[PDB]
Amino acid sequence: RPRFSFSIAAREGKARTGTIEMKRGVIRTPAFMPVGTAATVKALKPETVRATGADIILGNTYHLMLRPGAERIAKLGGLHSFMGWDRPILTDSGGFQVMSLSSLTKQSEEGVTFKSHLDGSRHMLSPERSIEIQHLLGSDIVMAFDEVTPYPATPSRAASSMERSMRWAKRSRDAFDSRKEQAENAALFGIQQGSVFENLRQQSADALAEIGFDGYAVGGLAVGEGQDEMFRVLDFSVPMLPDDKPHYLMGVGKPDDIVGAVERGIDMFDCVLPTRSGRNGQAFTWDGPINIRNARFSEDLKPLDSECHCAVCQKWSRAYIHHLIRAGEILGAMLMTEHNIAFYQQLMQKIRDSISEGRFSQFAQDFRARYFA
Amino acid sequence: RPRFSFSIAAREGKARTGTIEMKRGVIRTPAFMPVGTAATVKALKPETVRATGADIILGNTYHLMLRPGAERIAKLGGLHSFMGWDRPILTDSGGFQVMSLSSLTKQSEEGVTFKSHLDGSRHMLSPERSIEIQHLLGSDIVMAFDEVTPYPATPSRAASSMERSMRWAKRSRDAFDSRKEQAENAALFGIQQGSVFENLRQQSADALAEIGFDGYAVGGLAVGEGQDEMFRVLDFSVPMLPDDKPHYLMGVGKPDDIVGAVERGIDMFDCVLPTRSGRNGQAFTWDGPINIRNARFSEDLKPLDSECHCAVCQKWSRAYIHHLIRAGEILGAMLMTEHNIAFYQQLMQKIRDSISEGRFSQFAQDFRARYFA
Ligand SMILES: [Zn+2]
Ligand SMILES: [Zn+2]
Repeated sequence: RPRFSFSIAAREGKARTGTIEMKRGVIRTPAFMPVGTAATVKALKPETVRATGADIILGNTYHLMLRPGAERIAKLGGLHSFMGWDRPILTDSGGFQVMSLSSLTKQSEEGVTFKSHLDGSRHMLSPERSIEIQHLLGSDIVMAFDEVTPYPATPSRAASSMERSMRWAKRSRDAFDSRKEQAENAALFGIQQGSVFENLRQQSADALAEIGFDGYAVGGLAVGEGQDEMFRVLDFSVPMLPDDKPHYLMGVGKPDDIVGAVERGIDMFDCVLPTRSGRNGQAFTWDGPINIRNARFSEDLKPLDSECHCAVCQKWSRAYIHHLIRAGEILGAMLMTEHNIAFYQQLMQKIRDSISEGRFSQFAQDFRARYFA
Repeated sequence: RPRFSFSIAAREGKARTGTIEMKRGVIRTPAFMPVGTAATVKALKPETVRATGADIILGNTYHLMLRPGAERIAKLGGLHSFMGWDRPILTDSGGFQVMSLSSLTKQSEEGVTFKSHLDGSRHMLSPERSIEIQHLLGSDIVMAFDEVTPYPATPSRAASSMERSMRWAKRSRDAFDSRKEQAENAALFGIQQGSVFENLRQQSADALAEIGFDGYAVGGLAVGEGQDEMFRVLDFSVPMLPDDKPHYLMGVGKPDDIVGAVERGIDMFDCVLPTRSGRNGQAFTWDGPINIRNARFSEDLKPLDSECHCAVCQKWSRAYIHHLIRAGEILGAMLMTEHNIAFYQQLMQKIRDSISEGRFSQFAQDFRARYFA
């Protein structure tokens, strides 16, 4: 396999299906990437992650740099060896979680300094250091380091942050290219910014295309804007990106968000399963989500979902999983996570097949009618 | 297979190796039984429990009767179906955990009433109700309901509790026998009491043998007495039990306790892996236990144990597991538990093979020399 090759096999409207070939494996698109935080996809062995259908996982740079540490992971042979996942890994830049999780942040044109939320130790990220950390981890797809644009953002502030992000995209490009081993074996994605503003999204797309990346993320969404607005921004934003490279919608999302985003030209997705306020009991089904903690499931012998081919739905009942989650048992988290990630992969497979067969628009309609019945 | 058949294939001193055949499967002895609390062996799918080598698991009646409930489990098809373990299950009587975990206990000749530690709901156990609950769960090996003798115990109090336990053993026997489905498909074990007193242990053995059981547990140990005293009590207590039935040492124990107990005629074991005060990081190795949380393991690329054939030792390093446990990750608990239970099964296999080959005494010496080096 080559370092990086994206091929589009079939199209329907703005939707595409195809493959990304990389040294560590082939990624089928549209793709969902399970999120590994601190070098683990929560409650799953890597072989189980693979069994669900995942071709690639995401690793969180911010968490990894804090624990166990990037240099340590490099000394130990890299993230793949460390956690036992031998297929592609995309690493984020760490910037988002610095803003959301850390304290005492000091931002500048050079980067950001911050205090760890674990022990208040002082750390730093910059375009150069982020790229270096992702190299030390042995990442296959490296994300350019950008500046977080909060939602909502004024036009001036959105513009300033986008402009800084584009300067940082060039710095990221140069850092990546100057490191021979990384340039020859990994890929680099740029991130479009500009908040909800069409003119800024266009300037950002133009800047990224001029620099040139292996793929293009739509950044700055999934931060509270709501689906209608997100879809509105995608409507104009995705066509601005180079057609012949993958389009990655960072942090998205719910099944219906994924379907609509694919309808708008997105090829790659990631998100973390909810846990707060009993949401860890949320199971996806083709008839919409259910919360397995609900008392109505206490004697329900049916599987989580009636069609799902996952091992959890083959072997255990709603009643059992209800009990485990209510009891706070680790096996509850294991089974819920395996089923939910398997559900997402089955959704992606149905999306890929429907685009390949020129019936994706019909699939989207059928999906929504049932999911929201 | 028959309802119950214990066959001794080989002996060395007081040690025995053989098989218990039951309807749901064959149990190799000496046997270690992983403990399932609330219908799960912590952090392991049943297929993983089986993969480690376990032939039988233990279920905790006290926990099951509180959550999800015995009647509910029966309605749902029994414990085996509920949790997805199709091999034999031994259930305890629930009595021990009533005393250790519940509150507002009221004890009498009839049984015990108590308040749940989960919600303060009021519950009851008696010889009859304990046997009934174990039936509702669909237990393969049913434990007679006895009265807990605390350590230390005065001779008078030890005698009184032992005498009550023997009356309750007869009540348990009769309850079990009066239920046709249970009598024909399950087995019933009696529990010897008498604390550290030889005369009481003898009276208890005689009473149990007169009633007649499928197996005999040595109760009242692993409650703070220390290994020397436990071994001293086993020295005189085990020979009092019928030779031709299994001997079950409840709640034991550490690897070295198991070896010494087999040397003294014990065939079956169970215990729960420690978790308190960082003990969840305790991994067994042939060179003694280690605590994986220790900083010295942070860059150690070796497996938990150098000889262990378990999947964890095949695939991940000490450094990785150190990180997971320090980070509080669920996968840490998964991997540690799988390795530790696999280690116990490998110990049992080495015990069985050495007895079969008439070299168990040598094995015990070699084991201790290395484990305590
Ligand atoms: Zn099905
Ligand atoms: Zn080995």
